[PDB]
Amino acid sequence: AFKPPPRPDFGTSGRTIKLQANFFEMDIPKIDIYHYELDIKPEKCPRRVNREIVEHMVQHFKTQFGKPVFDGRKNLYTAMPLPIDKVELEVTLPIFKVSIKWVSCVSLQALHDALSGRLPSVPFETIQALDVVMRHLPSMRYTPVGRSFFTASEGCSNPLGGGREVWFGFHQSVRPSLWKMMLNIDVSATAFYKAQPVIEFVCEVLDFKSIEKPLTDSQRVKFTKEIKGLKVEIKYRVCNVTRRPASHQTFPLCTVAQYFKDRHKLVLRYPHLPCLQVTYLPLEVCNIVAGQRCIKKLTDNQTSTMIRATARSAPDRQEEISKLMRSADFNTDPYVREFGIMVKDEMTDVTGRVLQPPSILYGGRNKAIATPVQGVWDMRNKQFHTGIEIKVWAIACFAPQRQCTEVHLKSFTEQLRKISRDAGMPIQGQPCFCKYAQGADSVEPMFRHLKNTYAGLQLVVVILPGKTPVYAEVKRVGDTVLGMATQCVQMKNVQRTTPQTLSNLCLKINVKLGGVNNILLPQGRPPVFQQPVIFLGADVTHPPAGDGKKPSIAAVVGSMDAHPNRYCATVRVQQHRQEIIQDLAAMVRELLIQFYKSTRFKPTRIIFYRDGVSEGQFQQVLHHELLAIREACIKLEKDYQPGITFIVVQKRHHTRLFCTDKNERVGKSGNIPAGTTVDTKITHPTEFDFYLCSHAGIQGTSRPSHYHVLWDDNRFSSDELQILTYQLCHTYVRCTRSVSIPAPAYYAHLVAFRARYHLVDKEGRDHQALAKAVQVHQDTLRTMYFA
RNA sequence: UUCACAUUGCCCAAGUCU
RNA sequence: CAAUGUGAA
Ligand SMILES: N[C@@H](Cc1c[nH]c2ccccc12)C(=O)O
Ligand SMILES: N[C@@H](Cc1c[nH]c2ccccc12)C(=O)O
Ligand SMILES: N[C@@H](Cc1c[nH]c2ccccc12)C(=O)O
Ligand SMILES: [Mg+2]
Ligand SMILES: [Mg+2]
Ligand SMILES: [Mg+2]
Repeated sequence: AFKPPPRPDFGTSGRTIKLQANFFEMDIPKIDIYHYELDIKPEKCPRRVNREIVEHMVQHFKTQFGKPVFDGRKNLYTAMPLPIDKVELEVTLPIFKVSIKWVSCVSLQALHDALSGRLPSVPFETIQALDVVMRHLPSMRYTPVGRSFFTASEGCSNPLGGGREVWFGFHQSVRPSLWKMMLNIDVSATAFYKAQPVIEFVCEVLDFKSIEKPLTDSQRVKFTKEIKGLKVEIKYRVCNVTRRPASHQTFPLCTVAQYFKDRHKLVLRYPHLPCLQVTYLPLEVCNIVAGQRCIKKLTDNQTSTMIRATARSAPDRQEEISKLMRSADFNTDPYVREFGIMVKDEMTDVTGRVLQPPSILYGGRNKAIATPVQGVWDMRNKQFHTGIEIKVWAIACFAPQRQCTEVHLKSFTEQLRKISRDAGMPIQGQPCFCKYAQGADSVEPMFRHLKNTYAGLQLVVVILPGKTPVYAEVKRVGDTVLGMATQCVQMKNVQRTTPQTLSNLCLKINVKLGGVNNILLPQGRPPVFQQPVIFLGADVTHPPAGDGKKPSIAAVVGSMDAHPNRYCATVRVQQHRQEIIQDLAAMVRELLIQFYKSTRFKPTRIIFYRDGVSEGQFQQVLHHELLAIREACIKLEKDYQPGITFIVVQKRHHTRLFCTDKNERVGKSGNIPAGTTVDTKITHPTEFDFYLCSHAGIQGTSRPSHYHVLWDDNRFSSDELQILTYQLCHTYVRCTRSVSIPAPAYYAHLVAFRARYHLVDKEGRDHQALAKAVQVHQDTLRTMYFA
């Protein structure tokens, strides 16, 4: 329950495809490098201040440092050793003591062996050392954000308004591979505050043209909410905006305007404006400090502008990474060549395989088979594998009568019954109930009435005028209070129906009512399906940036048949920003019990797809969650020990894959085709991992999902696990498309997001309250309410 | 709240000194 | 899932 298994073999399925990856080969010298520890007092100074201190120090004590790199905290590295036995030094800032002592030697050669087959595991300390080398210069030249670097783009202004603009940048990371050390580079963009005078900032915030008396309370509060917490220089952080203008704002030995008239001989041009409190500064003498990322949520218009800047087709992104690398010229970096490192300026060539899609089996009389082409099929001339007969249903229209008329509802109804009959999900008649209502208050009594009145009620269709709190209320009552199936539809999709939208709607409705839309062609499935097997999907979703006390939400779903198609869900609230699923053992236990009730089999194998865990968390997560899965098995039955396969799925990494031949580019966005698999060259030197781009990239540059096997009792071959994973991407019921992650992992997301809706404005006694809020009704417990 | 893909928001990372 | 885009039988 600890060390990840070795790669068993390499995959062989699928035709080959030439690819380019945004990985750049590194040539590392075979020398010892030297690690030193650095203590600085005081030790709360920002990482950038620490970097500053060291670099002025290094160029000070040259002849006592005969080009060291620094990680901004405690670690310093040199290519050739120092004369230095601990030493304590003295430096001066634009009054620091720096402790510099030798701790160890880092051999890059040892890393060379780990990249070879000689060493089983890559020595992390070597990788970190290389990362610090590659990060030293851009950490002082640019503005660091995570593993990325941002700067104002020379020659261009990309304003967002409101005092904000777009900074362009890039992600940078160092990683081992089957081939060589690789520099992973991707381009990015993010919102920064303009380094403008506060006066101009005021005008952009308050939508002023020039500069238009003292400020309205509404003007003062808006400007206060925009600048509070930001840094300004004439270096201060703004904590408040005064209520009084500089004319009258007073401080004990006496106004602000008079102090500046007297001491600095400065007569304020706009004394009618309030002061920033940081002790008060007039707006006129203050600039917004450059390089402050905008943490706050962007406006709708700012988002739109941002999208129209970070939106690039695959070839466009490919070209921009390449142009960045050729302009970056990593090989002229003084610290890089100091350590004898050479970075290749061209993308690494990789050979991928394009896996064949499974056939999708439908039902009805014809029992049609659909063949995915480039990640997409459709349901024309096809019926559900198991279609639901809808006898008793109701409509609740919360949209206004004037806009969503009885004629609209009638026309929507007839169109839906037509599409649903074609799909093999016959809606046998008119609804038994159809009424208008308004506001969240009407939801609960209306649904109780429906439940008490109409025996065998199967569904409530709910018409919503658009974004409204009524939706959350409908799901609260439907999912957790009364246990009733609901399907919501936006008014505009009732007013104007299309075959495609109605058809997609029927996919969800059939599923919600217990139907089977389609199944993988049974004979086309990998050998693992010969024995009872349960597929688990797990995810944790964390609160937005800046949030302080909202819980994280853990969701786990499990397959309930052999197709696999039907899933049951479990969900939990847990500690703020904790990734480890705390109550997993209980969740899996529930799923195993439900599996046995549905199939009358005990799983001989458990396949666990775990979404969103980064490399630095692998061992911690695996340790708790693998043991949790075992615990669930143990407490169920004596010596019940099914084989566990633990797979981490990452969609949000920085690996991009491009077609080498423009002949292979698919569609407008020019992405790699669905099914493209990579398990050589750029993947892990010893462990079992692969990229699988399972979906059609219709938009921008596709994110190829990465799969990392942390544990495998079942000893999968590369081929079977890759094919299995790909096939599970075709089992997602909400669309006739191969999706970007396997359906169980995707369902886990939907469950987590539904719980978040159950918690809107509700997030010991605290925990029990929130836990109760996400607990679904007994009747809902065994349904796909999350669809 | 028809749906997928894409950008960001999510663990690690990053960030915090008159 | 929220904001914003591009798309679909
Ligand atoms: N029903 C199958 C058993 C089976 C195979 N694979 C499964 C996966 C899940 C559940 C059951 C199964 C049989 O007896 O032939
Ligand atoms: N404990 C289950 C039955 C069961 C025993 N061993 C199992 C292994 C897997 C799934 C279910 C089981 C019950 O209460 O009915
Ligand atoms: N099969 C493993 C142990 C194991 C796998 N799955 C389990 C589930 C529960 C308990 C133990 C296990 C072994 O060789 O020992
Ligand atoms: Mg997650
Ligand atoms: Mg942390
Ligand atoms: Mg959206």
